[PDB]
Amino acid sequence: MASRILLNNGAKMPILGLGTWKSPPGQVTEAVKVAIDVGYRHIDCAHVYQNENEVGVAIQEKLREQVVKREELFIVSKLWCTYHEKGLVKGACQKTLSDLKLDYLDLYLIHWPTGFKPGKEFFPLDESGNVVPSDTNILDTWAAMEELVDEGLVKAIGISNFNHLQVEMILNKPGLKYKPAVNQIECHPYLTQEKLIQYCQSKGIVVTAYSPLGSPDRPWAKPEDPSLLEDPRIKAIAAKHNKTTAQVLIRFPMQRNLVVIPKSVTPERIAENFKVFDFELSSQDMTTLLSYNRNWRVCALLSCTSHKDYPFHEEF
Ligand SMILES: NC(=O)c1ccc[n+]([C@@H]2O[C@H](COP(=O)([O-])OP(=O)(O)OC[C@H]3O[C@@H](n4cnc5c(N)ncnc54)[C@H](OP(=O)(O)O)[C@@H]3O)[C@@H](O)[C@H]2O)c1
Ligand SMILES: O=C(O)COc1cc(Cl)ccc1C(=O)NCc1c(F)cc(Br)cc1F
Repeated sequence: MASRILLNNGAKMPILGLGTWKSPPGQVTEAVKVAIDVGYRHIDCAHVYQNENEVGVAIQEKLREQVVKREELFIVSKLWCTYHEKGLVKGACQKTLSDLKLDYLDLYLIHWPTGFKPGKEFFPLDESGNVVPSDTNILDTWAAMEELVDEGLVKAIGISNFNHLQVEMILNKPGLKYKPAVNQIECHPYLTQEKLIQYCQSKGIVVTAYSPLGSPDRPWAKPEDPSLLEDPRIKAIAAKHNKTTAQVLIRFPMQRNLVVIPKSVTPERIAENFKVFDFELSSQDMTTLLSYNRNWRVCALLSCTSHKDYPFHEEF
């Protein structure tokens, strides 16, 4: 299987990338350096992760060392919810560019479909704990994203955590100039996403799977939640293939024509997670993994559930 997938902007995107949410700032520079050394060419970032400066130090060092050329890297970031307004989008993108020490992003995503009140706080709340919306909508935010392409700041634009109706709304936007290249969504054997993936793929939108290992370090994990990495059914498939459970979990989305972005700051795991291009899951393995769906989400957030554009009320 090829290492990159063709996007609807004409560029190629590496199907494996390194995630950076929760990567501590004192560890992520080395993590990204190791990743690039062992073959990663795609890094998934976001302003809200609060570590783009440190990710950028690694990228810049590897460019300066001439380990890789800029054209060989595929750097992704995301516009946070408090920057959906017309007059804030460019500055938000530019702050990310400055922190990452780049002159362009390969892909810039609307992080969530919901706009929040601008200000210092990433999650502005009312006194009862509900997020405070902005009156921005996904269509006007999309137009602002299109401007970034036309200014040379980003090579591609896309969306993240958009449900099927929201994707449809973008595709049906009056005067749409650029289609979204990517929809980045949670996807793993407990949240298999057949409906939304099929829809996006049918429209030429590439899907990126986040939390492919079930995000065991998510800060809201409960001791009782289901655990992909410990599921004996998945362990059995891994054992049959002489691979680790994590390697199976990463290979799974790859064979569905998805991009996948496992996170690690552990050098041995960063390397392990990249060693997924030399084995194949059978069709039976794939269908078996799909059968584990239980509609379980890592990423959901009670404080945001009443926002008009919160994505997870719809079935898909
Ligand atoms: N667009 C969005 O809204 C959104 C939401 C969630 C995630 N994302 C992106 O997707 C990335 C991945 O998702 P995620 O961070 O939620 O979780 P994940 O990649 O599913 O899991 C990361 C966890 O798995 C551990 N791990 C990594 N490789 C392992 C291996 N080979 N064996 C055992 N454990 C391993 C990591 O530990 P160590 O790091 O300690 O090794 C970390 O605790 C994020 O970092 C972010 O870039 C985007
Ligand atoms: O959103 C992500 O990329 C990962 O999750 C988070 C990362 C940070 Cl730095 C802070 C918060 C979260 C989180 O709570 N994510 C879930 C979440 C939203 F952040 C925002 C909305 Br809208 C819905 C939702 F489920």
